[PDB]
Amino acid sequence: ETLGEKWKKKLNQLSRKEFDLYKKSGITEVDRTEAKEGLKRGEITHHAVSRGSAKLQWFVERNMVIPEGRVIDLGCGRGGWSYYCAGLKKVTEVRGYTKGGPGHEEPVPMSTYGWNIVKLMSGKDVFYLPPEKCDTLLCDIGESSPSPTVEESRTIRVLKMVEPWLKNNQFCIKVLNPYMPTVIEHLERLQRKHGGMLVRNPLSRNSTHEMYWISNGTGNIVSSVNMVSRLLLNRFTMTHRRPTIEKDVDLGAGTRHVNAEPETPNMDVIGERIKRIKEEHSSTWHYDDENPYKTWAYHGSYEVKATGSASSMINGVVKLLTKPWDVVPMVTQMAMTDTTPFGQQRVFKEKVDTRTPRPMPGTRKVMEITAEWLWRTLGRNKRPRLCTREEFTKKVRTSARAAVEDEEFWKLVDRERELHKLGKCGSCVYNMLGARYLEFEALGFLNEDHWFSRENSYSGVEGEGLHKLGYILRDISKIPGGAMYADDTAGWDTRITEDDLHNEEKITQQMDPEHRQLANAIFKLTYQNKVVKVQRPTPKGTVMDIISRKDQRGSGQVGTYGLNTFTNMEAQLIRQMEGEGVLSKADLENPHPLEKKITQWLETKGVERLKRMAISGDDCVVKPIDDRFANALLALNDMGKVRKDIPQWQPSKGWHDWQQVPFCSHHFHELIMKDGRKLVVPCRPQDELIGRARISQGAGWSLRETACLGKAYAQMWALMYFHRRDLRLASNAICSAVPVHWVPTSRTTHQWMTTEDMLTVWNRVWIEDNPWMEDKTPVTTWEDVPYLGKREDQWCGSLIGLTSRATWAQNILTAIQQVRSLIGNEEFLDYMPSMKRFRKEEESEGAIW
Ligand SMILES: Nc1ncnc2c1ncn2[C@@H]1O[C@H](CSCC[C@H](N)C(=O)O)[C@@H](O)[C@H]1O
Ligand SMILES: [Zn+2]
Ligand SMILES: [Zn+2]
Repeated sequence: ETLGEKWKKKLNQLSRKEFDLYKKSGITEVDRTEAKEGLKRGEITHHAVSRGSAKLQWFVERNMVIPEGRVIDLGCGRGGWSYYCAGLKKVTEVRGYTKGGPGHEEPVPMSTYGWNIVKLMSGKDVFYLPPEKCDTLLCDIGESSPSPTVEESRTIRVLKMVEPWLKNNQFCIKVLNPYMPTVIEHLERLQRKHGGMLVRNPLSRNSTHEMYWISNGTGNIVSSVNMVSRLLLNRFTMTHRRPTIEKDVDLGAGTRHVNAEPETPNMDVIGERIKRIKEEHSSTWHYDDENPYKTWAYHGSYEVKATGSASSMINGVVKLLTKPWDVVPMVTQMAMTDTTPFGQQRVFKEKVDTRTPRPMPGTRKVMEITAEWLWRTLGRNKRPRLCTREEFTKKVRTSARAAVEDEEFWKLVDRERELHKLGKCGSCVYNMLGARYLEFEALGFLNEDHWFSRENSYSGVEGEGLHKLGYILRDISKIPGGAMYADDTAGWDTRITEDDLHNEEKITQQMDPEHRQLANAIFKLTYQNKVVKVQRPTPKGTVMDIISRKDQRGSGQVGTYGLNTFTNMEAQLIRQMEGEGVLSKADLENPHPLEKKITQWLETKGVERLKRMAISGDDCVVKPIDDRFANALLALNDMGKVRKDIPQWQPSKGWHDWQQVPFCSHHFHELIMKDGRKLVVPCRPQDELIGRARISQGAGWSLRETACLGKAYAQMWALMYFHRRDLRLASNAICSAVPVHWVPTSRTTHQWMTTEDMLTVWNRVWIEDNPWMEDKTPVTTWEDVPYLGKREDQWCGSLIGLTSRATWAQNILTAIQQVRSLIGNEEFLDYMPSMKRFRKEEESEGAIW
């Protein structure tokens, strides 16, 4: 009797209760909550039809199987494997086959990225199908059964059927019952003939002993099978082991054309940079032929060491205080950020590795026209200038702070600067410093002189602040016209065309020859051409790939916020023209459109249209003259700026209430104080704020560093989200647990980064320095500081009314004392009497006994 047979007997003895717990015991699975809800509501993009997609992902990213050419998916079912293979590089065609009908899953039509090459066919029994020419053979067919003898026959029948399909090509077939003796005989027979290796997938549940025969690998079958049996028999002991949860795969959307997909880069610009990297790492420099890069130019690779973590460090301070939110899924999801080399490749493929189609000649014309009009308007007063070393140093001080004191660092800059003056680049490489200074030296004037301030840009909101954004949107709502629209763009930086960059290049026309020659270098050598390093796992280890592309946008740049704000202002303007009827479908296709009607529209109506918008980076809020703006989608899509989570040809939905308008990941409320005065406060789903608070940027932070981080978020809540009952209570709880004298430190210098009394700060922010507050009468206590409506608060994710929150908020005194005990004998202060409940529980309970 084999080892596998002993496992089956134990599996059958388990009750239905014991079976369900052991099934997902210690395994790995993906969060299908958002996916299943989406498919239920009829969402056709970004989603995977089943868990098979991520199940097949585990093999590909480890190079166990590399799907090439025609891909045949025997037993596609829902089509989990097919839609995933569609988004792969070396795949040219995907064909699916499933029996379907009653009792069997039917193929689910999707519009994910690469759907156009996917061909799913129902009513196909693979056992009666003659083999076809394919460079990749996939099979996930196998039905489990309590009797191992039954699984034995079902496994062998599949093996005999998938055999003629394998002709020195990539493959990945599912083996239902690998532990049966007669099955192994066939496996060993097929191993000597087609090679490969049998591998167990961690995403497979413990209820099945299924293993997958991959093409790329080697090893002993008999040993590997028994190791799986020993594992499943070992997991019988420990059952309550929580399954490792991972993020599901984003299959994106849109059609895929393999012919016009690859990248044709320029070399004489970036070649010097590549050469220096190659010579530095000439020890292990090589060219990986199986690179997954599609729309990016692959140059080479070299061996490195692993960098990054699968999970993020949890701020223990706030976690001990936000106990009721330990059961909330949304809060947990925000700490599941994967930064491992495996994750870097997963993130790259799903969002970074895409190509935006070249805009129509007519559209390219209007974009150029509006750009020159916009730059001339932005520079009506301010003149472009060169930033200084003194400015750079001052902002750095307010390691990295030690690198500026090193004189050798500044001389390296000069050597790189003179190259830029010669139209050459050598050391400017982006990662997933000296280059950043050179950009600041040229384009830093946009932020320092505040080019995108509302006083100068009419639409921009740079330097205003979060607490003033709400008042801005309220003023916009007063402007007559249609509803307020606010569409978010899916991956803005990945949708910047080459035409968009050339329009941003026109700013150099207002610069001095010595400034212009340096600025054009930054645009041409660092923006319109760039080299990025990115980690990638290989069967030999971790390597660093060198890629390049001549468009899109670098996330970590100096002019990231600026240029995105500029182009977005341009993008929304064109859409209004389409809405008003200025630009027609013919005009966008016409390479020679009359600029008379466009210029006249900009010279006359152009100013007011800018006053109807509030734009910050990719986020934008537009209140057009009418609701024709909603159906204006021809130009917005042709520019490559496709909206997120919505069909490309579906009219946008606007709001006539400014309180429901989303902007900068926030909505705003207008509440009424006890004195009758009105305030406009920022707001967002409560699970997000707590989710951000329970994470800690970086790892290996001491208790003090985590406590100082906690106090920062705490005072942030007390200043911005005071209107929330749960957050204000948590804020005072943290401040009570965190030592008073300890200075809050984190990656900021906002208005909550001080040691002053927050009450006095609140009066300075919302009363003193508030231009929308005519009555400067100060507020003497937090009890006069208004909350949201209980109905309003609960809808925003509050937990008020629940037993868990009720138990917490009243037993908060214990958790605070617990934190204080861990810190030690230091000086604290009770922030709980700041609110009414504990103040009445101190004037009563205190005076009684
Ligand atoms: N004889 C047969 N011929 C073709 N398909 C069959 C078959 N017997 C079963 N199937 C199909 O095989 C599929 C196995 S489940 C497929 C899951 C797939 N990998 C995904 O990720 O969606 C079932 O959907 C079943 O309908
Ligand atoms: Zn350079
Ligand atoms: Zn709200």
